[PDB]
Amino acid sequence: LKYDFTEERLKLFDRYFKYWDQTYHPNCVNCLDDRCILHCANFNVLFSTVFPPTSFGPLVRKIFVDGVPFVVSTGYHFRELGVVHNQDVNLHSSRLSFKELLVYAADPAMHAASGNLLLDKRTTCFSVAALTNN
Amino acid sequence: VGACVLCNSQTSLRCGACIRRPFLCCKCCYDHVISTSHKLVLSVNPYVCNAPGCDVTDVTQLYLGGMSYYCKSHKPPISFPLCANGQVFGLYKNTCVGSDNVTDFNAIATCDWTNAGDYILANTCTERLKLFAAETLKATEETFKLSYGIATVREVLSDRELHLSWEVGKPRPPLNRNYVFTGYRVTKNSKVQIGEYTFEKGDYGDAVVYRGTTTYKLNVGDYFVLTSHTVMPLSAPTLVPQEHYVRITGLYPTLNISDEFSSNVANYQKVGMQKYSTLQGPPGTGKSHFAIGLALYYPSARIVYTACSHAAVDALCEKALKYLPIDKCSRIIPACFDKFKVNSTLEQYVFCTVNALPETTADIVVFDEISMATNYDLSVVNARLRAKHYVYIGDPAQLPAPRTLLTKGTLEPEYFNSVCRLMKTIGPDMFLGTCRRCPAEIVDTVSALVYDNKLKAHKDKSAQCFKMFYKGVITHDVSSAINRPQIGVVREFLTRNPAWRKAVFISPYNSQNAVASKILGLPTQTVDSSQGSEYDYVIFTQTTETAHSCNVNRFNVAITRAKVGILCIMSDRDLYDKLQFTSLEIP
Amino acid sequence: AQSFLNRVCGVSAARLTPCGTGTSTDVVYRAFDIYNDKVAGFAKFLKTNCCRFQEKDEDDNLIDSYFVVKRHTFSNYQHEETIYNLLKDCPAVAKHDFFKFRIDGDMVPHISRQRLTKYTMADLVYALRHFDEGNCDTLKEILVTYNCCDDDYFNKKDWYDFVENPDILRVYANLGERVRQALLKTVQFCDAMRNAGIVGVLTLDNQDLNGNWYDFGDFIQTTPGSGVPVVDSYYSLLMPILTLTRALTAESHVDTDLTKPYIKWDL
Ligand SMILES: [Zn+2]
Ligand SMILES: [Zn+2]
Ligand SMILES: [Zn+2]
Ligand SMILES: [Zn+2]
Repeated sequence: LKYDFTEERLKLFDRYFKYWDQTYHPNCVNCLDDRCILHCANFNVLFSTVFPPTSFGPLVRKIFVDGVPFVVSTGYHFRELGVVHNQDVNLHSSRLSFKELLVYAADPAMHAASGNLLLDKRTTCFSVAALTNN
Repeated sequence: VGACVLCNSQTSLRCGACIRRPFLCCKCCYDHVISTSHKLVLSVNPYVCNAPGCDVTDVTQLYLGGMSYYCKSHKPPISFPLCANGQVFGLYKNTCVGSDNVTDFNAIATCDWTNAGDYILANTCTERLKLFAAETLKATEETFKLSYGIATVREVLSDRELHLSWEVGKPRPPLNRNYVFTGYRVTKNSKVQIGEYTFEKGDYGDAVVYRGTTTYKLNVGDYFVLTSHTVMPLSAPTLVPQEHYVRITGLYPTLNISDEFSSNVANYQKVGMQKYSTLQGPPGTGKSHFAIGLALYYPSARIVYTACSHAAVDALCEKALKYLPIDKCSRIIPACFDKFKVNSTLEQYVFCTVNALPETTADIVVFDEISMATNYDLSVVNARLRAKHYVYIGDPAQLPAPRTLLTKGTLEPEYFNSVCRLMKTIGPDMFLGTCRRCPAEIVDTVSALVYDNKLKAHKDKSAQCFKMFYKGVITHDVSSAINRPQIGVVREFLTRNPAWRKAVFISPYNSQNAVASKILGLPTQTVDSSQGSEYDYVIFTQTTETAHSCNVNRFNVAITRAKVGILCIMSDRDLYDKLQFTSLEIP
Repeated sequence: AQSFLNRVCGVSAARLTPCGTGTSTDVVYRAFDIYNDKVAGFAKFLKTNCCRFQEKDEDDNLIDSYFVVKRHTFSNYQHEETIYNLLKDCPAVAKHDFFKFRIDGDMVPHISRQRLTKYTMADLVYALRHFDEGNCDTLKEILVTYNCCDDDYFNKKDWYDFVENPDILRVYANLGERVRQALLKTVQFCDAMRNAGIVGVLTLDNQDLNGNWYDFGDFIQTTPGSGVPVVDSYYSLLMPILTLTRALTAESHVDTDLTKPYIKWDL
C-alpha cells in the first residue's frame, strides 16, 4: 500500500548528489517555474527506476453517494512528477449532475475494480485486468 | 411533449400560471389563456419576451420577432403573434381539436378550495379533470402547511409527556388527531431524523401525549418539525372498471367454511365473480373478521391488507395473530406493528399502508376506511396495485377525511370520494350481517338513524346507556375546548356511580378531554380517532352542539364503540329526542 | 424452569449452572457510567435484571464464561434485533441471540449474550482510579484470574505500595496486552459503525475484558457509510491506565510480537 517514497528520494539524492547546488523538490507541484520543473523531473526520472512498478498510476478512494459505495480516483503518482492530489473532492453527495457522471464514467477505476485478475504471458508489458470472460 | 389534459391531443405546452404544469394543446391552451388570468405558458422555450431588460410574459402581447419572443416595444420590423387564431403557434398546430370542458378546468385552476362547491366540483368533474384537481388540491394543501413552529422538545416527563415547546412568534400547532411531526436529533455537527410522531393534547396544562413509530427512546433537544412532502403526477383513475364474471376467475373455492366467518362466507363468493366488491361496513362489526375469513376462505389467493394509516392495520395484525399463520404474512413498514416480514411484495398475506407499498399486482386486495380515503389516494392505490379483485371496506356513515382547507359548507358522505359516491348510488355489494360489537341499545338507534334499520339488534337492551339532558354553558380559546359546567356536571354524575371511573372520556376536541383528565382523570379519546378503540363503559360529553360535533355519522361512529354502556352528555335535542336511550337528569 | 435453561443454552455445549435462581434476576454491584438528563456521573451501582449462568468446563470446573440473559420490553427486543442484524460481521461483537420465553402466560422477550467476562472494563478502570487498601477484592480477583500473580502474593504487606516493593510494577506489566487488544477491537468496532451508518456513544461498561461489545439499546440509524461514533469519554477515562500497565511495550519488538527481538534502530 505504500505510495509516497519521498523520503527515499531525498535519501538517494543526498547520498549521491550531495554538492549539487540547486533546490530539488521531489514533488514537482512545488516548483517555481518550468525551468525548475525540468530540473526536478530529470532527477525524478533517474530515481524512480528503483521503486516497485505496482505503486504508480491513479489513486483511488471509496466514497459514498446517497448510501452507495463508489470507487473513484483522487490523484496520480507519476514516474517523474511525483504525487498530485485533486483539490476539490466530494466524499458524500445525494445525486449527480451530468458532468460528474461523465468524469466518473471516463475513469478507469470502476472498470478496473469490477474486472477480474489477468496475467498475460504473450507480451512483457504490465497487465492490469480484463473486462469480459474471453 | 404529451397529450393535453383537456383534449388528449399531443401537445408540448404547459400553463405557467398553473402550479401543476398541465399539458395543453394550442386550441385548448388558447382557451385556458383567454378564460382566466393564465397569461403564462411554458413550452420548449418560456413564452417571455427575451429582450434586454424586458418583462412582458403574456402570450397575447408576445410576437414572434425573428428567433425571439418579442413584444411591440422590442419587436423587429417583422413580427408574428403567437396567441392568435384561437390556437397559439407551437407543436402540431394543425391537430389541436379543442375541448368542451374548459370552464370547469378554469375554475379548478383558480378555486382556492375553501367553499364546499370546490370539493363538489372536485368529486363531480370528469376522470382526468378530477385527477388533476386532486393533484392541485394536494399541492396547495401541502404548501399551505409550511408556516408553523418547530417543536423543540424540553422537559421530557416520563415516556408520554415530553411537554414540548415552541419557537415564540410562529407556531400554530394543531396537536389534535393525526398531525404528523418528525423529530431531529443533532449529533456533534450533523443532524438526522428520528421518526414521525402524532402528538396529542394530554393531561393538565402542558403534559402533551405523543405516539408514533421509531420504537426508540426520546431525549431533550430532539426538536420536532411538521412534516411536508412533494406531489407526484397521478396516472390511474379513481376506480378500475367493474365487470361481473360468471365464475371465480383465478381463484378456487374453499374446502371448509368457518363458523364465525360463515355469515361472511355468504359474501365470499360474489367477491370472486366481480372485479371489486363494495361494502357498507358497519362500524367495527367484524370487518377485520370479514378480512381474515376471506383469507381463510381463499388460502391460495395472494391478499394485500392495505389502509390509510398503520393504526388501521393494527387491528388487521391483531386478527392475523388471531387466525392468520405468521409464515405467509408480510407487514410492510417504511423507515408500528412489524410481526411479519417488512417490505416484501412476495407474500400470500400483505399488510401495508398507502404511503409505503410499491407497485405490485395480486389476486385480491382489501382497503379499509374508504371514508377516510381521498380520490387522490384512491387513484394512487390503482396506480400501484392491479389485483384481480378489489374490495373497499368502509361506510361513509362513519367519518369524513379532515379537509382542513374545507371552510365553507360541508361535504356529503357520498362526496367524500368516488368509492363513497357509489356507496349511495350503487350502494354496497356485500354487507356485514351480524353485529360483532354493539348491543340492541346502540344498534337500534343507529340503524333507525342513518343505517336504514339494516343493522340487526345483536345483544339485549343495555339500559345502562344513559342519555343526559343539558342546555349548555361553554367557553373556548385559541384552539382548546373547555366546558367547566359540563366538567362539574360529569364529576357530579360520575360520583353517583363509582363504577363509571373506568369509562373513558370522549371529547370532540381533545383539549376538552385534557381538562377532563385534569379534573375527571379519565383517559382521552378523539371522536375522529375512535375506530378500532372500543370499551364496554364510555362517557362522552358533546362539548358543543355544532355540526362538527352533532352530525349523525360522527356520533354514530362515536357511539358504536360502546360495548355495554355509554354516558352521552349532549347539549342538543335533535339527537336527544331521536335517541331512545335511558334519559337522565342534569347533575 | 429447566426448559428455560435449555432454551437459553442454545447450541454451544451444555455446561451451565444457574448462578441466579431459575427465573430470578440475580443482583450484582458493578461500576457504571451513565449520563441521562436526570442523572450524570461515573460511580458504582446495583445491576438487577441479569440472570447470570456461569458456564463450566469438563470435569465440572468453573471458567470465565457467563451466559448473561436479560428481559425487557418488546420494542427494545425488535430494535436491538434489527441493529445486531446490521452489525453481525465485525469480530468485535459478542455473539447475541433473540427469543421469547413463556415463564407463565406471558410472551416476555429475552436477549442472550454468550461467552462473556465476569467483569467489564469499567470495573477495572474504577478499581485503579479509586484504589483503597481496605476494599480491594475486585482487583485481587482480576489479578489472580488472568495468572498475573499467585494469591500468596497478597500476604507480603505493602504489595500495593510503589515505593516499597517496586515489584508491583512487574505485576502490572502482565495486563498491557489485554488493553492493547481492547483498543484494537474498539477501533474495528468504530469502523464498523461508521460503515453501516450508526450514531451513538460508547462506554467502558459495555465492553468485556476481551474486547467484545454489546448493549446496542440507544443506537439510531442514518444513511449507511455516514455513521459517526463518539469516543471522547471512553478514551479520556481509560487514558491514565495505559502508562500504568505499560500497554505499548510490544510496539518496540520486531513485528509487534512478544516472542521476537527488538527493532534495531539506527544510531
Ligand atoms: Zn523544483
Ligand atoms: Zn393553467
Ligand atoms: Zn387540447
Ligand atoms: Zn420586449
